[PDB]
Amino acid sequence: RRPTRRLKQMHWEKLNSGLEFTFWTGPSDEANKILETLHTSGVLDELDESFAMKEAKTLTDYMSSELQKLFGIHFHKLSHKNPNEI
Amino acid sequence: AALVVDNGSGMCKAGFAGDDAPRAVFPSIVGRPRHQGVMVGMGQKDSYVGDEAQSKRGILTLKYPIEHGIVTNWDDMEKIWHHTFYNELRVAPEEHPVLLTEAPLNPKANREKMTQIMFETFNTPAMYVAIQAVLSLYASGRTTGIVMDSGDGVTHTVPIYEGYALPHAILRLDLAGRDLTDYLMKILTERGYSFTTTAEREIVRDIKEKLCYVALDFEQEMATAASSSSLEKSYELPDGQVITIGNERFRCPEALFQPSFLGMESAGIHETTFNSIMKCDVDIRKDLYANTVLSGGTTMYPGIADRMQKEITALAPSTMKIKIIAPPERKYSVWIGGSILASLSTFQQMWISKQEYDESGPSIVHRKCF
Amino acid sequence: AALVVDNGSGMCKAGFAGDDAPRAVFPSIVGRPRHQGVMVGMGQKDSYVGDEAQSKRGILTLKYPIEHGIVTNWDDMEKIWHHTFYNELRVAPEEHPVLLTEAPLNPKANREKMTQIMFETFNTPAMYVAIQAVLSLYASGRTTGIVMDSGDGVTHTVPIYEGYALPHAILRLDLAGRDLTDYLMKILTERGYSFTTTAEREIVRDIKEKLCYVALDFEQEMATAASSSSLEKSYELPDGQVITIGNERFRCPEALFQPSFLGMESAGIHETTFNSIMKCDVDIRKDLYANTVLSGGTTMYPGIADRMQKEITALAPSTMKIKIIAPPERKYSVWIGGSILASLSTFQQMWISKQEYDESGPSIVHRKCF
Amino acid sequence: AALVVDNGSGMCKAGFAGDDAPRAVFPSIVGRPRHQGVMVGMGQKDSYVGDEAQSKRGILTLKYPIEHGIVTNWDDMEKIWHHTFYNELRVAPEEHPVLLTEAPLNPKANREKMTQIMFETFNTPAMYVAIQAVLSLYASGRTTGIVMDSGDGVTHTVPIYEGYALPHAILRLDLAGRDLTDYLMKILTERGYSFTTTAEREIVRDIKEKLCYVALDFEQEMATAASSSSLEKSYELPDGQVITIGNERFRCPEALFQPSFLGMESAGIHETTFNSIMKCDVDIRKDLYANTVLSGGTTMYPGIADRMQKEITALAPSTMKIKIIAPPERKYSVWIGGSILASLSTFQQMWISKQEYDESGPSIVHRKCF
Amino acid sequence: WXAXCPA
Amino acid sequence: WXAXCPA
Amino acid sequence: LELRDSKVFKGLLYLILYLGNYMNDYVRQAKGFAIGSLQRLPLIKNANNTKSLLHILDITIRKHFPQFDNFSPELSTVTEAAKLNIEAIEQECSELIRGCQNLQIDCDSGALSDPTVFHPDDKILSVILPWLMEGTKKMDFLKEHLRTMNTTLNNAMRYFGEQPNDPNSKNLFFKRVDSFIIDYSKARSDNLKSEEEEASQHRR
Ligand SMILES: Nc1ncnc2c1ncn2[C@@H]1O[C@H](COP(=O)(O)OP(=O)(O)O)[C@@H](O)[C@H]1O
Ligand SMILES: Nc1ncnc2c1ncn2[C@@H]1O[C@H](COP(=O)(O)OP(=O)(O)O)[C@@H](O)[C@H]1O
Ligand SMILES: Nc1ncnc2c1ncn2[C@@H]1O[C@H](COP(=O)(O)OP(=O)(O)O)[C@@H](O)[C@H]1O
Ligand SMILES: [Mg+2]
Ligand SMILES: [Mg+2]
Ligand SMILES: [Mg+2]
Repeated sequence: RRPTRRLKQMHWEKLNSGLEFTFWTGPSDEANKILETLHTSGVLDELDESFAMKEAKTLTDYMSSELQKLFGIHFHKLSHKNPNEI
Repeated sequence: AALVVDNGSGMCKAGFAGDDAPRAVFPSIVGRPRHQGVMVGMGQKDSYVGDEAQSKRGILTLKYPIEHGIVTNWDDMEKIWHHTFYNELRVAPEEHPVLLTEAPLNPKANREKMTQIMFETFNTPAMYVAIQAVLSLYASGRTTGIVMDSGDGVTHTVPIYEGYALPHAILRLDLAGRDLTDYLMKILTERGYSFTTTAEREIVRDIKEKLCYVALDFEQEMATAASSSSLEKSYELPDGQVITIGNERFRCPEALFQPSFLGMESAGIHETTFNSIMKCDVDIRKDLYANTVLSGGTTMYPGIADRMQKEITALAPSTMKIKIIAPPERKYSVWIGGSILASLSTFQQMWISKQEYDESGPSIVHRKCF
Repeated sequence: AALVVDNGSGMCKAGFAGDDAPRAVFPSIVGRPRHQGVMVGMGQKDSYVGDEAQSKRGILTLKYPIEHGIVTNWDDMEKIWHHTFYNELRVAPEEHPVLLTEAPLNPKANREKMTQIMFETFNTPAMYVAIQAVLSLYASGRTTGIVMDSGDGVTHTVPIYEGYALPHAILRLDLAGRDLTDYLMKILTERGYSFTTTAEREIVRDIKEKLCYVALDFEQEMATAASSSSLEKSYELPDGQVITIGNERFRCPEALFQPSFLGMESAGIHETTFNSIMKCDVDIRKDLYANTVLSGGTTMYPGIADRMQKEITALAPSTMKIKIIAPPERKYSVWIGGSILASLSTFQQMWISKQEYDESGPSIVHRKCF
Repeated sequence: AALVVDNGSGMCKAGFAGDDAPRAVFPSIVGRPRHQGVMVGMGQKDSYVGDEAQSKRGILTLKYPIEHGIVTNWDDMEKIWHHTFYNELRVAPEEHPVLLTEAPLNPKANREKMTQIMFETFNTPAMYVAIQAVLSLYASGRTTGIVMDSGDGVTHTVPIYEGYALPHAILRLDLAGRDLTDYLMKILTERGYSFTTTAEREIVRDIKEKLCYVALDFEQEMATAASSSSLEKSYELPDGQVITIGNERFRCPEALFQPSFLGMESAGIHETTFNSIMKCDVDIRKDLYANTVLSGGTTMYPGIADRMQKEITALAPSTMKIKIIAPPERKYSVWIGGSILASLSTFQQMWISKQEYDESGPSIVHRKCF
Repeated sequence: WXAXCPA
Repeated sequence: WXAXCPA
Repeated sequence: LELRDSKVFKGLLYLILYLGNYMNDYVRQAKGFAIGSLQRLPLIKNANNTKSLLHILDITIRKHFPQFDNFSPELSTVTEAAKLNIEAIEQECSELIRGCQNLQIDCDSGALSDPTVFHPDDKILSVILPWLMEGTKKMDFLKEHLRTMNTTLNNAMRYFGEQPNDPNSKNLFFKRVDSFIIDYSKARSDNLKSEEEEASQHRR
């Protein structure tokens, strides 16, 4: 079951290499009953309402990217002046 | 307008990109009341942050969230950032990208924690994180040189080149403003003044900023101070008492150049700067000598420019030329440099966008902004 | 309709919450006859409490159930409360909460029996026990200041800064109006007037309340009183005799500032307040010097405010500005301050409910009241 | 032979070099009669010094010339030393050198006047001043460890790696036996006992010396005392009354490890030991941990050594081992260490000769002694 | 009081 | 002391 | 061994993974994660920042999962073991064997072997020899105990997916689990304090 709206992503480090020896490999019946309990408990519904992310709110140069930083630093005193003045 | 928030051990400066002075400069402390409250209905808060804590510091236990440049309490650090945006600046970070400042040789854990905290609790649209020492030279207007970054945390000497920090040449130094403040009260007890509590530590810091100075010659000044009372100055405590310091004026700042007073084997800031330069390449050694810039509040003592120049001249070869650049705005050099970088048109390229953060995760901070 | 009962060593003021003046004020004395009745027609009682005892004080042996702010006779204390509720206020305490006052640094057993008696003999719905000095600051409307509450048995100073009290700086002196009354009748024998019985003590107390005053300069006034007769005043006894008291007018209140006359080693009230301020931190001393508050009937002598200002100014640093607050209604400051507390909307969550007392017992008052 | 005088805030010990115990041990109090002499048969001296004042302490105002290890009244200190040499030791100071003791981190004027008094009033041939904590280590036959001294005025932790103490890692707290005595009488009023005058202060000190003990687990012991009995002890006052103290037995010594009860922001006696060790070199920390030495009368409580070991172990890393050394005669450890130092043949060149003092005045005490 | 004073 | 404490 | 043989800890870990996978994108639907990823829980907040992911996990556990109500008393040795430095204990203990091994060559064939240079009134040889045999018997016990701890710790590490070869992971293994435990307890304490007071206000 997937949520209808995008929610906060809870990133992890994943598992080192693969599931070669870790206990995550074991398909014990104890893990199975957790999935069915969560699918029936009123938990997944609450996650969509409360943990919805706040959208995103976003806000031809031949010149070298590195040298762009340098020029603005040295000539910071003439930001308000046009190149014709400089 | 991109916010430029420069967190620090002693004071945190916040403002807007393009301004020539920070809008809010308040102490970075989080105090909590140690006495139970008897007056009901006052609505007293649980924790006081910033200027509110300093005003009521008599009945509070002031704890600095940042000690020696590492945040020992990540719960109080969120409190200060919350106070910086909503209260002091009165601007919601929802529509303003935030620029943060790191410290030289910062652990990777702090780098990701800062990104994770702000991108979720405050969910700012964009972020960029830069080194404090790197921004210090940007404010002065030169991109190549060696910065003698000092403050209330740990003294750093970062010989940056072409605007990039050299990782191997960075030398650390624990001698900072807090050590001198702790050393000042240790030698002030010789005259009969006993400052011990954290509330009275702020009082000693006021004395250090107003009366302390660096003497050009230590041995000559010591004899003059004992013989005559000209060097003595009077200071008034908040309770009305008047104190007098005779030779502690040039003995507390002198600990910077002679760390053996505090019992530290490491050399002074005069020798650490020379040692850092030697670690760099031979060809670029000429440029760094003539473009050394002091920064931070610790290097604001009167006469520190002359004492540093004289002492580093003897250590350096006679062929080398010494030019200690000490701009008068060196207290806010870190913040001013950040405002210059933020206002750049090309600065939009290396934003850490909110959309990009989700797909990559907190690990994007290591590779995107370095 | 919370009841605010302020039981004191000499007088107990009982009224209602939300009012401006106490409803009923009567002396807190319980007297029983020392003779045997001869007329059977008169409806003589066993003991007289309140203003009834004062009217017939010539026959009874007046006894104070409260001594030095400590109830030394719990059998008599119940009589006063029983007389207060059912005769003066004429209300049933089974429906209204009761607010009580107690001096600081009192025995823990004193307030334990106060809770038990009312919750089992009167069955009050709720309770709260507050410090007398804390309530005195509520009447003035302030929030920062050292409160000197000199009553009839206890003279205590409680410094409060921004609503947070300092329990370690609280000084209590067992010297108040009752001890001055005992000293006044001792030096009145130097002129030829002998007051020994407990009934005649109330006559001396009337003399002190009208003629005694605090001299600005005791050494200067002593010489003047011995060289002329302008300071002499005539008082009329209840029996018609006219007595004249001279230098004793400024000598009885002088024992407050020089307790060595009484044989006590404790410092004066001017030194006790200064010692209390010195125990506080340096940062809060400036605000406590300019917000000194006097209260209680003992501090009603003409000129005690001026004398206290001069005495503290000598001890305090010259730069500080001492400002003593002497409101005209400082006699009922404790009760008026308690009226505001009971009427506050926030205070409704701090009542000691009957259920809370049932599960634990009399010890609940220790952890729920300061 | 050289006299070894160890002036202390509470008691002063004087004797001879090479002896195993002080010859005279009397309290360091000077009292003056507040009452007026009425009879003429006896001498009725102006002031009484030492155990003479203790016997007649009822009619005297006992004043301690030393507070927090600093001589506040130099007029009374001359009385005590004149009493030590001429009444207790009954020797002429003009023939024997005198060794004195001074607490670390003391005002320079304190030990400057000591030199002036010795060389101008008693005309001693030689003199020397030594740190109290340093001598405490010599009595235990060690030259590498940390000494936890605690008396009436000072509780200083001096880590001594070699024969000379480490100056930069010395921590001094103004919380000692006298502070606990003032706290014991503050919480004794909760049971209904009032001790106010200085004469009654000496009664409280006797109670503290005999009944107070340090609890291994403060939280668990408080619950045990809540069940009543099995912990209350009865003490007999000089008047004749019998008083019982319950949880006050361990509450007063608990103020050492939790100074927040006294309203002091300083850390406890267990944390201040760990903090002092952390200021030393990494290589030396191993030796200081295993050679902790207690001294002074404050650390004579039953079970303080056991409680201190548990607290340090939790703070210290589990790799290091903690061994607290508590010699049976730690009350006189300061004097015994001084006796060993004076008897040494090498120490004969460390004396300050009379001619040496004349050429340089009192200021020679800073340069020569330590 | 009990021990000390009269109260 | 002079400034701080009582001594 | 206690952590490896604890079904409560595994069940709680499984519950978190399912909750995390529900929110995560379809391209990052991982079936496992390292222990160090448990620190991301307190740093996620809702719209009003009142509660975190860990805060709501307490209510969910104490409403539909009574088995995992309180695991702190069940796993107490983990908290105690967090205060110990495994690398320091290994370095300290392994130093003892080096001293004992060097002592054997010194007593049997070293400087102490020759008794001619010894003083007649020198009982060092008569004291070391009785203790050396007794110490050797105690020495083999320490060697066995060292390997037993190393084998159990390594086995309990690969079970949870941690890298045993990394020196960083060896030092910070129980501390990471302990860090999650204190965070859970603080969240549970905050949850009880906020909710119970709200209920009491409504009742009165
Ligand atoms: N005028 C001054 N003279 C001497 N010292 C100063 C002066 N101003 C500030 N300081 C010291 O510098 C410290 C401020 O450090 P700061 O530069 O704010 O740290 P950061 O670099 O982390 O922002 C203060 O603790 C103070 O002791
Ligand atoms: N006008 C007055 N001037 C001087 N002293 C007074 C005056 N009125 C009352 N007193 C003294 O104050 C004492 C108690 O007054 P009060 O403060 O009303 O008692 P309580 O402290 O119990 O409220 C009395 O014993 C009396 O001697
Ligand atoms: N047996 C004891 N138990 C508890 N405290 C003691 C004991 N003996 C002495 N003290 C405390 O030690 C203090 C004096 O100790 P000491 O160091 O010998 O004198 P000083 O502190 O003047 O150098 C006294 O004030 C007393 O409170
Ligand atoms: Mg800085
Ligand atoms: Mg009163
Ligand atoms: Mg001593």
